[PDB]
Amino acid sequence: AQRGIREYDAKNLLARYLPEYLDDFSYKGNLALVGPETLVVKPDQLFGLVLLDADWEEAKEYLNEKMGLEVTIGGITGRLSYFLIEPFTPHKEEYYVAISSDYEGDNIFFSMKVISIHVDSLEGIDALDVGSKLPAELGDKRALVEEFITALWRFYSDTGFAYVEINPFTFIVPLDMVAKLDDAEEYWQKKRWSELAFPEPFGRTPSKEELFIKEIDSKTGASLKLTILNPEGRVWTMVAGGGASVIYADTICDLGHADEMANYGEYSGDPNTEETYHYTCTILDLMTRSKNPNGKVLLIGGAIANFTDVAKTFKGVVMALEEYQQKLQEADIEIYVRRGGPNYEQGLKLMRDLGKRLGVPIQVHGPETHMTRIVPLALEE
Amino acid sequence: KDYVLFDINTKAFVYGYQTNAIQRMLDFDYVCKRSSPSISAIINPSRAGIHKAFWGTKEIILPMYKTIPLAALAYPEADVMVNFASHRSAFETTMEALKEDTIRIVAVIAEGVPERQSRVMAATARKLDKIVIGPATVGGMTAGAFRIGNTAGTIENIIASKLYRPGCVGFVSKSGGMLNEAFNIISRNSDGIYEGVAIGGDRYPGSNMLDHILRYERNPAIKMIACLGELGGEDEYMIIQALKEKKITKPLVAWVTGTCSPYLPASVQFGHAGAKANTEKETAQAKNDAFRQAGAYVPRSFDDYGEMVRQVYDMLLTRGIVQKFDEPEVPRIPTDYSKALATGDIRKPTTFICTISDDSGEELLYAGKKLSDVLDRKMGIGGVIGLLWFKKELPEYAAHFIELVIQIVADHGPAVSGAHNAIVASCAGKDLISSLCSGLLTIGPRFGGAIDDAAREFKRAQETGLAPEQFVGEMKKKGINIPGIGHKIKSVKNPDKRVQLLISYARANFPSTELLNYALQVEELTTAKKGNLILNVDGCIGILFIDLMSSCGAFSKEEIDEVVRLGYLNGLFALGRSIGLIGHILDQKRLGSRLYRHPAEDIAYMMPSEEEIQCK
Amino acid sequence: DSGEELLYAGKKLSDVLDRKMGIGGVIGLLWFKKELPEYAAHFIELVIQIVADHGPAVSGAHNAIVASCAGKDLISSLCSGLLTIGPRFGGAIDDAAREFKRAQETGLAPEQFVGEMKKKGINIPGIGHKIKSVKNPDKRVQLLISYARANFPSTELLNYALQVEELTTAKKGNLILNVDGCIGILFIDLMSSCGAFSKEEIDEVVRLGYLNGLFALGRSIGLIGHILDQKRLGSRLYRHPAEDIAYMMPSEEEIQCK
Amino acid sequence: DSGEELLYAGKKLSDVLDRKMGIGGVIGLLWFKKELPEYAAHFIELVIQIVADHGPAVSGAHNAIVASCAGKDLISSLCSGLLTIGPRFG
Amino acid sequence: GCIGILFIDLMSSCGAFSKEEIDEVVRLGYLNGLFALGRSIGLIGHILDQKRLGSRLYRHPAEDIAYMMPSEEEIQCK
Ligand SMILES: CC(C)(COP(=O)(O)OP(=O)(O)OC[C@H]1O[C@@H](n2cnc3c(N)ncnc32)[C@H](O)[C@@H]1OP(=O)(O)O)[C@@H](O)C(=O)NCCC(=O)NCCS
Ligand SMILES: CC(C)(COP(=O)(O)OP(=O)(O)OC[C@H]1O[C@@H](n2cnc3c(N)ncnc32)[C@H](O)[C@@H]1OP(=O)(O)O)[C@@H](O)C(=O)NCCC(=O)NCCS
Ligand code: NA
Repeated sequence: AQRGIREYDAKNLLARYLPEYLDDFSYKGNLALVGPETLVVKPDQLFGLVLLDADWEEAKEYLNEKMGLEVTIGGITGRLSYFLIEPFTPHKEEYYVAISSDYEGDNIFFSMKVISIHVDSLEGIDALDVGSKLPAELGDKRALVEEFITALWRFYSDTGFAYVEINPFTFIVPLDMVAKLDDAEEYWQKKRWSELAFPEPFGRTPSKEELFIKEIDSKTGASLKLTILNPEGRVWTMVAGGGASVIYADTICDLGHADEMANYGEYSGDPNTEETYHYTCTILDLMTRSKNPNGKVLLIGGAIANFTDVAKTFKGVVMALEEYQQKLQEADIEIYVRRGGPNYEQGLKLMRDLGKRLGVPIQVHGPETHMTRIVPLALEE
Repeated sequence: KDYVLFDINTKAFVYGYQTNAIQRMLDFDYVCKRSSPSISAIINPSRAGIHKAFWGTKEIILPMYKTIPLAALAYPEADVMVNFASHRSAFETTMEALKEDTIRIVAVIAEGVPERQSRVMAATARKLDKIVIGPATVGGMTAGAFRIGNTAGTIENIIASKLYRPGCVGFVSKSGGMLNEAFNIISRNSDGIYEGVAIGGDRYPGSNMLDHILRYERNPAIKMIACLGELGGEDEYMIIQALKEKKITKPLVAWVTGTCSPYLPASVQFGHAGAKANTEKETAQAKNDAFRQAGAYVPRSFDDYGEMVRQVYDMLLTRGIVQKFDEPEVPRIPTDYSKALATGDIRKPTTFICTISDDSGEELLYAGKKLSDVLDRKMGIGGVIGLLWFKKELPEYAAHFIELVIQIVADHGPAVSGAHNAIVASCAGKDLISSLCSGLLTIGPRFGGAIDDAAREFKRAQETGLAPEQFVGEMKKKGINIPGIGHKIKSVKNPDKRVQLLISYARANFPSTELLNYALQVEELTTAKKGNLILNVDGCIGILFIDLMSSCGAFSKEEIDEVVRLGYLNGLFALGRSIGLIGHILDQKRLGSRLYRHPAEDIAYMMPSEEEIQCK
Repeated sequence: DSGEELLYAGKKLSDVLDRKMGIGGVIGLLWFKKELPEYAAHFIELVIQIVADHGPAVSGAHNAIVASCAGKDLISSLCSGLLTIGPRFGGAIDDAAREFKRAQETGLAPEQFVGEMKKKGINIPGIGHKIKSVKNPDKRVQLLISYARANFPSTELLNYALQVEELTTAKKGNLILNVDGCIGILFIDLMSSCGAFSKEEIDEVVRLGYLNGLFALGRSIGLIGHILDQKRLGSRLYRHPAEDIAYMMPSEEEIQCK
Repeated sequence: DSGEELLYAGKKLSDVLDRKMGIGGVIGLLWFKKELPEYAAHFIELVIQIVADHGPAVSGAHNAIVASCAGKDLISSLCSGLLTIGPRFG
Repeated sequence: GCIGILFIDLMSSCGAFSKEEIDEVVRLGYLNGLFALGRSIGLIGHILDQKRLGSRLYRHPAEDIAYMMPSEEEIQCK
């Protein structure tokens, strides 16, 4: 996935690794990040509020006044926590540069309305002469920007970026930065990404449970993904596969239960018993914290698997359900299962034998039942 | 033909030792009545050799190569590579396969491949007129002809979805799991798929959905196209533009998943790396609407997908575009043994019983006791032997006695039979293990076995009530030296320290030393003849071990007799003397000792005569 | 054994036992010609207990059981089992000591060692387990690592192996430092902690297979245990089931000489 | 040994013996999976006779004698001797 | 020397073995097996001979061994 990074992190990467392809003396690493537990001062919470030309005494005045401030951005009401402090660069000119990728290569965008430069995947930047640039004002300042955007592409290409935007820049100094890293690049970027961590989107607070699942997902080729949408939500899901989990969410929203949808999750790529056990323990934990009047619903669905072993995965699911037996009865939880795939009959047998001793309703289905039929069966009845 | 990806003559390499995936491919070839397996070779980066798998109920051999160029040179007919390398190796291996002149298609299974690497693979593929299916896919299949690895799961599922014969539907999805659900949906609402491909859920695939849709448009066998997309990216807009430009004339069923997204936060990244709508155009709603407006057959929701497929298939039947097929013979493969056993379908008798240890569970057990409990309780080596050999939790004096015996018998110099043989084997340049066994194999009635004889003879005399004098007398009459009695240099005035250390410990710590009390009465009688007729080390071990067992209280007379008969005592000598044997072997290795040859003058050659060797 | 009293590396046996040197101390004298410190002698005794047995299914125990079922005496049956000890059964101990020592000596960063081994197509000896993982550890390993961490003066090669392990478990959770790896690596650390062994002396210990000897000594306990167990049970002669063998005879043409 | 008759490299035992393949021929089948020519099978049998023994003083014979003198059975004593066969003896 | 060399010649005379096949035969120790099988005869012979003679337990003579114990200082850990 593409993960957005703080302007602090992007500018730190730039001032460190860009003076390797270019003679980038023009930019220094003069950056300071202010968090909840820690001149130009602006929020660094992945936005689109900026305090320009101020003293440090005036900067501490803005910080204390805006720290913890309740603000609505994108319909989301969250508190202001992260801010960037950097030197004020007095400028006249204002140029834009952005690197994004398409199916045929990378596209460089430049403006002073916008010119586009396509860099082929196999040919690279060396195969390109920049006569495609804007001549209008780029006279004395054309060979320098040609050289800089050439270096920026090399920086984009070698540092595993999925998106970079300098909007704007002046003389060669970056003023505002927006960046996304392809998180799949992690293994190849251990040294360049050393000083950074991916931030949570504005409004959202980090989840100990979500980070625990992300931790399991990192030590396997299999997929274990969990996103809490509503902790107080009635409808909980443990769906196998990326494709199917989206479809189960579509059906719940289509029945008008978008609000009750407690989470978006996914497991696939044949995870072992231990991995599925820890995942199921996490989901069960979160759904047994609060007691709801009309109870709670757990949908253990998925398509007919190609290689994910239903016996091994459901053995992990059964083990967690056995452990949460008291908390399951007390929270009025109803379990609905629909599964197909390798050794499914053995897996459904485990779930049927469990429902006959646990003391909670467990409705068990196979490939004969339509994939998403357990959704209306649980939400309409 | 260019539009054909795989046929019944397709030969492939499976990169990565994926035994289940290999078996799945072969099982499909078998149920499809293929003449030959779809796999020419396996590429195993750790090892070259052979792999055995089934062809129905018949076992076959597949060759196994360390590298892609070596396999390609041996099997040039194989034009497909099924790549099971991890996301850390997927690029290098796919790129190497694409550089091979004989390979045309690479299916990349790995999830978590960088977007740049996928872009470079896709571009490399397009430049060389090759195909990359994936990354992050199961693959796809041509019904009744070829399957990519695990595509379409179990043989039961292949049979239930009738994938052993082609239909008229050309299917393409992003999702691997949904490709299998789609196979089931389509078989129930039409004549089934002809071919199905999952391009993967990555933002930058090796091949886009349209690449496959265009192949289906050229294929005469396919009369119907069906696809299942998702939110994020503009891939589906290649299809809608091709549909608008009349590049797709065959009826196309289309559904884009991710209708949930506008109801939830804009920050939500879904399962697949590419499943996140950055713009409004990238949403499932904008995609399904543009599909409807382009002339595709779009259902109300995923629930109605099959219904849409049924409607389009029926339309082809009315117009006579599709001809009615007769259902071919339903194929059959026996259940795998491991499945039958795991489900409890069968019961299988065990060949062996084991009562001393269990490595099956969460933790290793020694006589039913967890190893962590053995070590947390400081049971020691003697305690471990107590569990593994006697199936007892021995008292502290018994476990320490076992450890004392081991130290005492550890070595007796290089001259004794065992050490001597190990030294000769070590001097011959043999490894430690061979040299050790060469020495251990001398342990028996004359070297080490006086221990078991002293336990047996003394126990019998003392049990049957024989007075020490009567036992000494009886043995003399039979002409049998008392085992455990006698020494070459040591005597009453000059005792063997090994004996003294053992007798003193037993006298001080054993609850009972009844057989030792008897042996000392016997010893008074033998030393009254010759001073060197002392109770030796071997006698001491055998006798005190009977006393240890009598002191434990948990052994009956019979149990004790069994211990003597089975040679537990030879084992204790073997265990302890292996220390000195290993020591001697290592010592000759440190010294760089040469091959031994026994001196010629130490041998009296006494050849028989010509007359003596004759047969009458 | 020539004199008034038996000597182990020049020390009188009565002094070995009066000083409670133990089995580990006796091995220290007879194998390394050293009076080992208490933590080293106890470590040797811990390894022996840990490797004493691993159930009846492994090569060594399996062969000893078959020889016992054939009515063979204890000694023959023991050697039948001991003779399987080598590069695949027991020898990952000596390989883990050799490979980890070389990487850490030659200065290779853990990442470079992991990378080099992958390029050569060689699995790292002492790395990997079938069921145990980071979330579910092998107790045998944990018992050995915990003791070394608590009692060894130095654990430099263990510190390196744990850096290697962080990298292998980042690929697959079951790529943990196994028991064989643990013994080999900690034994180099024990020798470095003693201080009386040079780099060469340590290399000699790895090359001569002292570590195979320690495995052989400790696993003989469980081998003897299995042999006696089949004798108590009155077990019958074993014959391998016919259906577990694929008979693939060459053809008349294949056996011809040209 | 699964069938009606024991096979050595696919050849029935009765055919091996009716054809007088000899010990050299049996080794040809069981070790090289070959029906060896007469000179090759006789060479194998000649080598066996030539290496049968080299007196009691050599490592193998010496170890086998020591084990026998220790009262060990034939099989244990034999393996005690055979386990010296390696880089310097043989 | 004679056995190893003539065995390569025998294999080259058969014609059914390639250069690789011959290298494998040398590598796998087929020749150690031939020596083991033949020398088993004389090994069994000598074992039986000692049994017929009623030979006693062997102990290597003490004077054929040079005992060179390390000193107290040599066995110390530091
Ligand atoms: C792709 C897949 C087949 C890879 O198999 P795997 O079990 O993860 O692992 P591998 O066999 O490749 O081994 C993992 C690594 O451990 C290494 N390793 C193994 N044993 C080792 C040892 N003892 N010491 C060191 N390294 C070792 C291997 O060399 C390999 O290294 P690499 O990743 O750098 O090449 C598997 O992860 C999978 O099935 N993933 C699912 C993909 C998916 O969901 N796709 C979409 C379907 S729609
Ligand atoms: C007569 C002599 C040859 C006897 O030999 P020996 O060394 O004393 O002893 P033996 O070989 O007979 O053995 C002594 C006893 O120990 C017994 N014995 C030996 N090993 C034994 C064992 N392991 N357990 C039990 N008994 C054992 C023998 O059976 C024998 O018993 P016995 O005396 O009741 O028959 C010897 O004592 C001698 O030379 N004496 C000198 C006589 C003399 O001075 N004569 C005048 C010269 S002018
Ligand atoms: Na993962």
